[PDB]
Amino acid sequence: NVWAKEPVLVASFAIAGLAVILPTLSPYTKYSLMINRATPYNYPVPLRDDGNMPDVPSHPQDPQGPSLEWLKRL
Amino acid sequence: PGIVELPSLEDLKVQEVKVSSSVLKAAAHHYGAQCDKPNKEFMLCRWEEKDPRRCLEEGKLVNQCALEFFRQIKRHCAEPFTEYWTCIDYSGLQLFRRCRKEQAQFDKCVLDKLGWVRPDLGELSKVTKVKTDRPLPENPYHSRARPEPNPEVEGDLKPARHGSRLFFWTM
Amino acid sequence: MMTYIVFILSIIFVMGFVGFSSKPSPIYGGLGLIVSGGVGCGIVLNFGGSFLGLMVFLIYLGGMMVVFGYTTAMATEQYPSNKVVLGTFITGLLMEFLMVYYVLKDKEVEIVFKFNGMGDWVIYDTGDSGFFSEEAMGIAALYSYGTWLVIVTGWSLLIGVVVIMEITRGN
Amino acid sequence: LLQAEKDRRVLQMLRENLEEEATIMKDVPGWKVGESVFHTTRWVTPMMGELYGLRTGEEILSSTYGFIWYT
Amino acid sequence: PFFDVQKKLGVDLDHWMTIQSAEQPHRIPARCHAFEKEWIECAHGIGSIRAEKECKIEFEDFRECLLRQKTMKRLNAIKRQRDKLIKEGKYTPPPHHSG
Amino acid sequence: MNLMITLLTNFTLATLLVTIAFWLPQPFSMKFFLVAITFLLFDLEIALLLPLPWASQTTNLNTMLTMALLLIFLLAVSLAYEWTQKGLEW
Amino acid sequence: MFMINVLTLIIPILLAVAFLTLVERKVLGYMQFRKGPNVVGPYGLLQPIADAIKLFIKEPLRPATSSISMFILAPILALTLALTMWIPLPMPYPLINMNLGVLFMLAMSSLAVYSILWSGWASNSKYALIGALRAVAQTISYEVTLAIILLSVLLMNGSFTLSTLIITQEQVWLIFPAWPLAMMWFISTLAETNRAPFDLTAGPFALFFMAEYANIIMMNIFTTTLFLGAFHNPYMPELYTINFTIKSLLLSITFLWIRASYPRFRYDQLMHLLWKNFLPLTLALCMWHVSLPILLSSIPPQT
Amino acid sequence: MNPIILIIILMTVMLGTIIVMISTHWLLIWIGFEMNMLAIIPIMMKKHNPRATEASTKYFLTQSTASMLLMMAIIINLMFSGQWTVMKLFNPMASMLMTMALAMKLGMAPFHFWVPEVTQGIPLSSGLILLTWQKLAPMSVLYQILPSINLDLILTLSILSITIGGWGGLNQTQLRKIMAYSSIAHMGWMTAVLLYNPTMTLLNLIIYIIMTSTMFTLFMANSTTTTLSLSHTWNKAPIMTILVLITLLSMGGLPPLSGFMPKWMIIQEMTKNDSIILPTLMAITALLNLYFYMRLTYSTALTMFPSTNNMKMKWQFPTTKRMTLLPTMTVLSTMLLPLTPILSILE
Amino acid sequence: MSLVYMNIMMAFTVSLTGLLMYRSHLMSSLLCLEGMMLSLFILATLMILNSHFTLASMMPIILLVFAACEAALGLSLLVMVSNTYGTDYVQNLNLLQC
Amino acid sequence: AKTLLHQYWDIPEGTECHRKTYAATSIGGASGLVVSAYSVALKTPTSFLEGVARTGRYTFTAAAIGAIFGLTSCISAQVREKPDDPLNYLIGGCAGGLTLGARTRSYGIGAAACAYMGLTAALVKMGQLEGWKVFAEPKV
Repeated sequence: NVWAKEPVLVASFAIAGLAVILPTLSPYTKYSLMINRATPYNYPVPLRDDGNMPDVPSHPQDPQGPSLEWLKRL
Repeated sequence: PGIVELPSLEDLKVQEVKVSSSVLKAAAHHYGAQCDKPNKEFMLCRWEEKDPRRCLEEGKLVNQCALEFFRQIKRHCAEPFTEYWTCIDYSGLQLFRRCRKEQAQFDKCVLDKLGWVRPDLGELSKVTKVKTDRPLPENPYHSRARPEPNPEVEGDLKPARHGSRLFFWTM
Repeated sequence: MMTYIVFILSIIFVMGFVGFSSKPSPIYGGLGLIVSGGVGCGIVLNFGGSFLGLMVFLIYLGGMMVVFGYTTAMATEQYPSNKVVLGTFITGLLMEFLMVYYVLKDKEVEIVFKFNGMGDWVIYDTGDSGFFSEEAMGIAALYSYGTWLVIVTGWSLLIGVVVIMEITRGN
Repeated sequence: LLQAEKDRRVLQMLRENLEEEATIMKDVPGWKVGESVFHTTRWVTPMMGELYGLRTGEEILSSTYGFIWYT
Repeated sequence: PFFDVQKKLGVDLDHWMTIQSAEQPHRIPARCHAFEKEWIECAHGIGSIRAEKECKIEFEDFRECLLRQKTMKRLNAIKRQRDKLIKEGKYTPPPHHSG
Repeated sequence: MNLMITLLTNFTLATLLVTIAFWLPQPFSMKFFLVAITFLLFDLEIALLLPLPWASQTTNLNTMLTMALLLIFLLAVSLAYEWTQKGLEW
Repeated sequence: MFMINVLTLIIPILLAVAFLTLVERKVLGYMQFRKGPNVVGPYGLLQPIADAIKLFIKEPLRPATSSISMFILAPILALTLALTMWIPLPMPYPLINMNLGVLFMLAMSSLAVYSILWSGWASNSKYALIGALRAVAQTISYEVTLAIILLSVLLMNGSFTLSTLIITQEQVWLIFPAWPLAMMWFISTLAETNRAPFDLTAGPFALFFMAEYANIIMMNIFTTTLFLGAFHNPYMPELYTINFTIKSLLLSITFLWIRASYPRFRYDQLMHLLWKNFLPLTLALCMWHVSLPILLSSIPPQT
Repeated sequence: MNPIILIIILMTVMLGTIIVMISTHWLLIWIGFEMNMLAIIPIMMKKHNPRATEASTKYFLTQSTASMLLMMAIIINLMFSGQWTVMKLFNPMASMLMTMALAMKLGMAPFHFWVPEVTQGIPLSSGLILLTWQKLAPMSVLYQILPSINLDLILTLSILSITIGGWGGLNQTQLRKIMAYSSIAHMGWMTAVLLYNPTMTLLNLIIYIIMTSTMFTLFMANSTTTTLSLSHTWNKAPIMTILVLITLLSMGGLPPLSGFMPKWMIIQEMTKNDSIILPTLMAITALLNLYFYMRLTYSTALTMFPSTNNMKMKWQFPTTKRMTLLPTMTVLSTMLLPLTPILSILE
Repeated sequence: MSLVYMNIMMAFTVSLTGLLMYRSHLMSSLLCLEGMMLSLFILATLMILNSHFTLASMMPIILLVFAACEAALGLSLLVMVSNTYGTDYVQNLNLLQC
Repeated sequence: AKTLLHQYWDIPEGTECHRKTYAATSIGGASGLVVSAYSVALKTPTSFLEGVARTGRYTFTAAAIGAIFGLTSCISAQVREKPDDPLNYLIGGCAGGLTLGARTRSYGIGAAACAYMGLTAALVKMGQLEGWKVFAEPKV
């Protein structure tokens, strides 16, 4: 109906509507936020030892803290 | 106002680890894995007490840990470490994907003869507890007390004493 | 080719501002403002200097004096030096060299300030690990935290569009 | 490692500059020898004219404006 | 009239832009961070007249942090006296890498 | 000052070219003005838009997506407004 | 060694432009049924050398201008832009590694708009002013669109550094994640260099001509760099230099070949065309290239 | 003009003034003043005479150099103790430049030359909205930035504003120039009490905005630009005459009438400070700025000028002009004497 | 004190006097207003670069874009003045007298 | 301006004479330069030499008014020898009014300026004598 008169307008509105709506439905924006968060620009500053913390491991080989393992599995 | 207290040159003379910088980058992961364990004490000393000329003895200690690490990596395997850092050296800004197979060769060398599994991603992260000897300080900003608090006016109000207390129209 | 080069470019900047504050023909004024903006770009790139002077170079020296010369072309003609313009240029150069001499061979010349007279290598960072050329991530933060600011900025520019079409005979 | 090297280097420049001040200004009246201008006795980072000052050209031009117009 | 819609609706639309020592995107400080923290905590809940005439010490300390006025004055006096004694010619200076 | 050295060499070699090229042989319309300020205001909104690839790396991405789409959508509103109100026609 | 780099970059541009004149004349000749220039020497190379030196010999028309210093000042600006504007474009290792160079590209194109306007003012009387004013308008009509498309095509690349571009175009060419955006970009490069199908209908015509054809070679070099390029092996970069020069040659031939066979546009048709056809579509491609990398979970590693 | 476009531009004027009010950042104050300018320019040139063209040109040049001098003062404020807080300034020079920029922006006797010229060649709706909002918006900023101002600045500007807004007005017979001179005089009054108790200044702002709304509403009710037209509107309607009487004398400020309360309370909280010769000089000039009101009254309602016919024709047709809100603002503008203790409604 | 600030403020005041006094054309006056604009741009930008005041670096680009659209409104007014007269002179404005 | 009014009132009254009249001439020259600056800013005298003539006329008239003002202040201080009564500056203001009428060459202008300047100069001495503040408390 309008596809014959101004076709570049209709194509622009279609791709604009998907560029607005399409970021809602996603299994990937959570991955976007995780990858964008997990990049250390600054130095990871240590902390004073004992406020009686049964967490936060001392050797960086110890997997007690939250590591990243979804990276190497894409 | 007051004089500064700057320390002596005879305390400010420790031999540096006078390596070049590209090889220092090329050996950095296993430098962070085995050594750099007592320098988080140094860095915590620095971030708590922001005074270089106060936490320099741990600077001497990280200097000797780095020098001992480089002695250990020099006298044993690898000599292919030399080929590895000159492989990573001349490729502009250093992408680690530039020289990967000789990184694997050096890793197999150190793994077979000495150990030191490579610190994985992202294990040079993950904010970390560490214990020290000296206790944490008070007032790291050398500052006076707060001068005068404001006495707050508190309590339920009585009604207005004689209206506006303007010229007239009382009540 | 020496240390006081930001100072020298500041002097050529004041030279340009005098050169079109002498009120010439407006195409000579636009030429002088392009020269002044180019050397101001040189100054702000010399203070390091990543993005902002290359940003003003597109806008004023990329799309504002173009429109000024465009409007000088369509509106005025200036169809064919004078003692007034040349006299103002000589008095401006007199003020320039007078201030430069009385600062350079003294401590300070003050309107109401205290201008320490030496080269402006002071003050600067002591070679810290900036790693992102601070202004870059600064203006990168203009979208995350900048909720209200870009909303009222875009709304002001949209209203500027409807203003221009109405005044130039809407619709 | 770089932080420790930088700390030792800037304390070295401070000690050198204050010894050179205490030699060179022994004739002017007044002139307390090494008093920081600030009131609060805290370590402040100097203004890069106290680290790279009185060096005459080479290292200061490669130091302050070296990276700014290096490439 | 300075209204308080900013505090009543609660959304801090502008308080991040306002001072230094806010949440920078990469957590880097400014040049005079600690001086600002001490001056702001000195003049926080104070009646802005005895705040004017009691925190003046740290205020002038912060001003000469931010502009480094007397520090450059002292450095210029050092270089002028150095210039007049090198014009005198005593001890051609080994402050440039030499002894 | 090394790209200033390149700038000086280009300018001096070009002046050598021009001086060898010269000393060896010896009303209006309103519709022009709409395009000018149209370019000006849209180029200013481009000046707003262009630091967007600096900004993609932050931990608050939903607001940046929303306000970036708001800025381009406003630019589209301005263009469609002058399009519907016979702004650039002949 | 730095001024030696300067000489090896800015001396061969004159040879490049004059041999481009013979290349485009021979290409148009074989698009037609023509040979020539081939009578003058072997295949006509000293014939562009000869007409360049003839036009330097041939006596100028005496001015008959106004503001002789401004008549000096415009073509010197055009040719010094054409000289200064090959610096960060990487033939394999570029001349100055910059933090940002593409905004510098667009700003220098805006300075070329200034040079066209100043030549049109300082040239002659009213009709030359009107024609050059419309030419400035149809040149300024596209630094909206080309800069917008540049922003969209390197939003997939994070940084302005252009060496991250020459890295991250290794796997597939960037012509594939944006074909219509690149095609509209190439139309805008025809508009920036101002050839047919975009109309035109004085002195020095040699320097005007020089600035235009160096602008053409510059825009096609930046076309080849911006969209494609094969793998770069260090300690043998002559491979990348050869492949770069070959694809820039092929796209310059395609550029002149698109000039060769189409009529010029009507001026109001050109403005109507640009605004009401390219500009909503460039905005739509911008917003879709904004909304895509948050959906592929791949923002570029902006160093 | 389109009504959608006009309602949107009114919304932008509202938005710019609220951004001037609420924002603790200096940049947003400057943006609010600028957006106020950019929106208020097409409120002028609502017709297409060259009168509005020259008027909006003069207004734009003075308005723009005021905005840029304000930005100069703010960048000097950050040259000194550097933060974007609306507070005490840190420079007599920056405060000096800021008060001069807000005096250019506001309307003040060394910088008042644009006001009668810009009000001569504009429709009355545009003049009403520019007078109300452009005398409203900088007063919030001055109310904020009072504690760091040299009083010589404000007081010389105030005294000179009251005496020049008085001495202009005796020779001008255009209604718009009379209202503009009255505006310069009242802004001098509202500037004078700023460093003493600004509750008086904002209450006087409320009163003067109500007065200006009543004045330009009573001149919207009849397309009049000269006093001869006011005599013809005496002939065609009698209630307009007594309202011109009461409202012009309320501009005059007599004690039974509401315009005396802004003068009187100012003299109260001015003479609890020990300056006395300055109140009596200001109030003698308040006696001065009443004569052009008085001859305006004598033209309209208390003498009877000869009238042209076709008012004979006009008597058939009703007075079917719409009024925005006339009677509420009228009796609020005249009968607000015995509500003296509504001073405390403000702070 | 960074002595460059002295010459930049001096150049600001020179641009301000050039904005105020002008005899022939309004275009040169608006262009010197643009120069004054650029002066404030440059001074604020040098301060924000020197002080490492890194978060609120919105100022140079936002002051730029806003005062540029101010200049756009000024160009529209000057085109209207040149429309309603033969020229755009400072004179021929002797209607609407004070 | 500030320094010359401060040095005017710092001299006692008192006979430390003709320093006071020199200060009064500086007062008159400054005020005449003020009025001449506004006049050349609002007239276009056409030509420039006519403008310099107008500035010289205004400055010399104001300097002469201040001069004869300070001179008869000094003479009243020498003759009456009472440092408190404002009748001396009443004489001073009427003398300044007669000099203004002489340098405009009229009668009623001089008489009205005699009255106004006499009352205002008497008020100046009187308010300095009791102590009436310059422009402000500015406190409460």
